[PDB]
Amino acid sequence: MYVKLISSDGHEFIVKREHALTSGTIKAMLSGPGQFAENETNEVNFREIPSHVLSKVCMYFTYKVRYTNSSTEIPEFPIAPEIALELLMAANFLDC
Amino acid sequence: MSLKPRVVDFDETWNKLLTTIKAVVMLEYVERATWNDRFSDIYALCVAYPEPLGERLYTETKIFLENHVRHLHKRVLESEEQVLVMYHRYWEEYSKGADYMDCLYRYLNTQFIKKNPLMEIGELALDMWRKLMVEPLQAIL
Amino acid sequence: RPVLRSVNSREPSQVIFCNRSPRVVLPVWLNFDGEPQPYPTLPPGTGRRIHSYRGHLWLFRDAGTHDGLLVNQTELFVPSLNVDGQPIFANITLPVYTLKERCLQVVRSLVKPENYRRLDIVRSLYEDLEDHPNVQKDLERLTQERIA
Amino acid sequence: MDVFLMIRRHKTTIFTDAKESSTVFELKRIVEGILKRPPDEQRLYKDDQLLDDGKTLGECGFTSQTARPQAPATVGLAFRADDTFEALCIEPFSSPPELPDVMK
Repeated sequence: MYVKLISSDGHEFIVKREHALTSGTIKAMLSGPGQFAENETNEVNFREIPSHVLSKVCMYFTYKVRYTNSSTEIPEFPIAPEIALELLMAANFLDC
Repeated sequence: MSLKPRVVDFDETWNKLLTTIKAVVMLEYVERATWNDRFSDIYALCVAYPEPLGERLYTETKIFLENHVRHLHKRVLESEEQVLVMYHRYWEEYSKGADYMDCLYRYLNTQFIKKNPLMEIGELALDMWRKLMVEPLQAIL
Repeated sequence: RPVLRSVNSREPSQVIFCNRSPRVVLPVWLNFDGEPQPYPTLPPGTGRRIHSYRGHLWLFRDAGTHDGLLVNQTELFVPSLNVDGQPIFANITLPVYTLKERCLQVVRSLVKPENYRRLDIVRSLYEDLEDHPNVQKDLERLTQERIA
Repeated sequence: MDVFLMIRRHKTTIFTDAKESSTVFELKRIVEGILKRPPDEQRLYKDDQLLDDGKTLGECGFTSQTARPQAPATVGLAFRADDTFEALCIEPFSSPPELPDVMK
């Protein structure tokens, strides 16, 4: 049902598992290895991503799930300039 | 640490990665925490300066598969009154293994073999086994 | 003789372009020789009447950045014959960009190209940034997808 | 109709969605399902305001127009304890560096 993503500074983000799978990297992390991925112990620790970046990543997951395959007018995804670089690196790393 | 390109010591890392890799090919246990960290290692390796250790990680992985598929060739070489069935068990094994590696090496796959005859980690595994099969395809007289 | 080009089907089709996106949209018509031709741009809350033809090809982009846009959920729009005199709609929408592609858009919009390499980001991303959206490249891609 | 939220307490954040028409108590149920603490031990807030169990999210000020997927509205959370009631504390996220000259 839900997965917990840990940022580098210790923040915990609990997001719907299906949303977190938007990330190919996260899909791959829990693909593994691949046994007992059902021991009820599902969490990921990102020791390279700060909470101000993981929070946006999660907002992107929610945005992504909501507007794909929706015929509603799709809005622009906002990225503040001072996080653009960190988000680009996180997006690259997480493959999403 | 950080996502930016870091100064990173190769062999310190390719060792721990190696332990995990050989674990993964033979389907032995990998604790998920270290699995996560192995992802973070193949990243740091791929982005590191002065020169990116992408290619070096590729070739170390390739030698690893050569030794392992040739070793499978020698372990199934011991008849045990059981070629094929041994061959089969080992191929089931080695295949799910190659899948899990293809997972683990994802970043090397997506971002490095865009450069290019190089092939994806999984596919590579398969070619190595196609020399384990090309060898008994010949020994079929 | 090119693959992606309009056929001069002398059969008229009434179309209304509807920009349901937040970008200024630049409509592009592929003529009979597959060369992309620009047309007047459209603001984000506007529509426009067009006299096209059955079998003509159209694609749409961000007027200022050349970012890809969708028309009726796809890359290309091809007018078909009108049913019951109802004009055929061409809905331009934003697509849901990958997070990485979206970040590349923001960063390209903020840094001059001659400075991409001065940014403190992973080496590999420099190439990605320099690979700005391009209609010709899309045409080559679409031609490949088309045949296979 | 949907409002998108991030429910936060002590360096913890839950991303979830809900109907503008749903009540506060139901949100406490979502939280109970995720963090395993009953509603009678939860206090939810919007800008230091204690949210009443019986009010709908719309009645509380949440609107699909403000709580969007890509820019969720924040909901504060506090827990009751051993004969006592906790003081709300939401640890702030990290900060980005100074914007580099080339982006200026």
